[PDB]
Amino acid sequence: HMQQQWSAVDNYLIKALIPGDPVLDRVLENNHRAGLPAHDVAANQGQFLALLVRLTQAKRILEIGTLGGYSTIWMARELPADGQLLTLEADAHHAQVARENLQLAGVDQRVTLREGPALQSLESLGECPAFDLIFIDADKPNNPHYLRWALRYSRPGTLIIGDNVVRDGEVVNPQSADERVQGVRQFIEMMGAEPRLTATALQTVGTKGWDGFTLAWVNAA
Amino acid sequence: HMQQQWSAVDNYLIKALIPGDPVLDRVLENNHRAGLPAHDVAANQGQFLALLVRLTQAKRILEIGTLGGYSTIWMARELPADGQLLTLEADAHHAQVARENLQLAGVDQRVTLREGPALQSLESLGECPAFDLIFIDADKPNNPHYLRWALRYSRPGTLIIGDNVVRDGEVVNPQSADERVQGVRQFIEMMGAEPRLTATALQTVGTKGWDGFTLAWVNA
Repeated sequence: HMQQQWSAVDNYLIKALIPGDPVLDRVLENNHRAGLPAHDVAANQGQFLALLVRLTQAKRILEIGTLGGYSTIWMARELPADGQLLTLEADAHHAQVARENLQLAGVDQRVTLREGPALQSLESLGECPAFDLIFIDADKPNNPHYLRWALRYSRPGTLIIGDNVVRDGEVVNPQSADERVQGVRQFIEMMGAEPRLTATALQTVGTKGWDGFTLAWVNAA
Repeated sequence: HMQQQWSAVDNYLIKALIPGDPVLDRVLENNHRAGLPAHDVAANQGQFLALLVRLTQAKRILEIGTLGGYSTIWMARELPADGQLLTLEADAHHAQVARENLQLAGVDQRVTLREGPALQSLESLGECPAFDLIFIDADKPNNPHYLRWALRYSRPGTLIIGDNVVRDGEVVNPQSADERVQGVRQFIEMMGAEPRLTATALQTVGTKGWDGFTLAWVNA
């Protein structure tokens, strides 16, 4: 009932505002063909991320959770010639598919894909310069750990985005047995209690159903 | 059922993320006392607008549709010392409540409120500098005209925000009798046709129910 309406509105809005893109179409076709979980963002969400790159004037982006590289491509296209996007993927099959999509989209020079446990990769960064934009959407149970590393590699004005935080409403459940819910709640609470962050969250609907995301600006200490 | 879930999720997120603000509470209470239509953004939406001010590093903001000044305050608090927010409000009663609220919140010095028909005010500006952020949430029938003016007073990198574009699903109707819906449709289709804009839109839910907004970056 509500879903058909959300989809209809998304269809109208997306067709009106966002131009057709042959390479992005092919990226999504590749993901489905490879049998990946369909966790790709909707086109309007991708364009939103691209606008966040423009707004931050990002030259350095960190993405936690590559999947097939759909979000990666939306962001990476907006980087300057000397820009870099580091993206982390644990799954070998996802990394393989993502590598192919990065090449197809012509962003494989700007993007560095590090395959392995995301935390292992984060622990190995060493004296890395701060990132300008950080996108978090991997294994939810470890969300609070990702936030800690995000803060470590931030500067004043860095934007941190946390996707998929609503969990079909279960985010409000303080006694959930779901580690993904526990991780998201720890993440949100950590964020709210951190003076170095000014944060908000928006619930969204559309073709991908009911969900939401956090957006946090890093304050000067 | 769905609404109660959206409300519970909003209540959780807002309480977790956004510090209590007795002054903003009072602004909202003032709006209700004056009998204003309850069209104020939710607190998470207000904080979003405030982050957009930080992201654009805005020094000049244009808001079309003041109401009680609730969103005006969220934005104006983020302006630097040399910052200015121009807000346009056609309703005399609304303008008076808004002035009171801006003064209460201690931001009136950062805000110029121009009372009168918005289009007339926009016609009056002449050769002023561009705005860094532009927020459109007034009379929907006039949206297409507001966008033309917004473009006129833009620079490359200006962000244009159009709030309340979903019209509870009726935005999809190719032939509705509502002037608000047809205004929003012309606005969206005008936005999509303009190569000087890179636009998107997001549908939102929460305590204010189902709605959505557009976000457009002005190209060089």
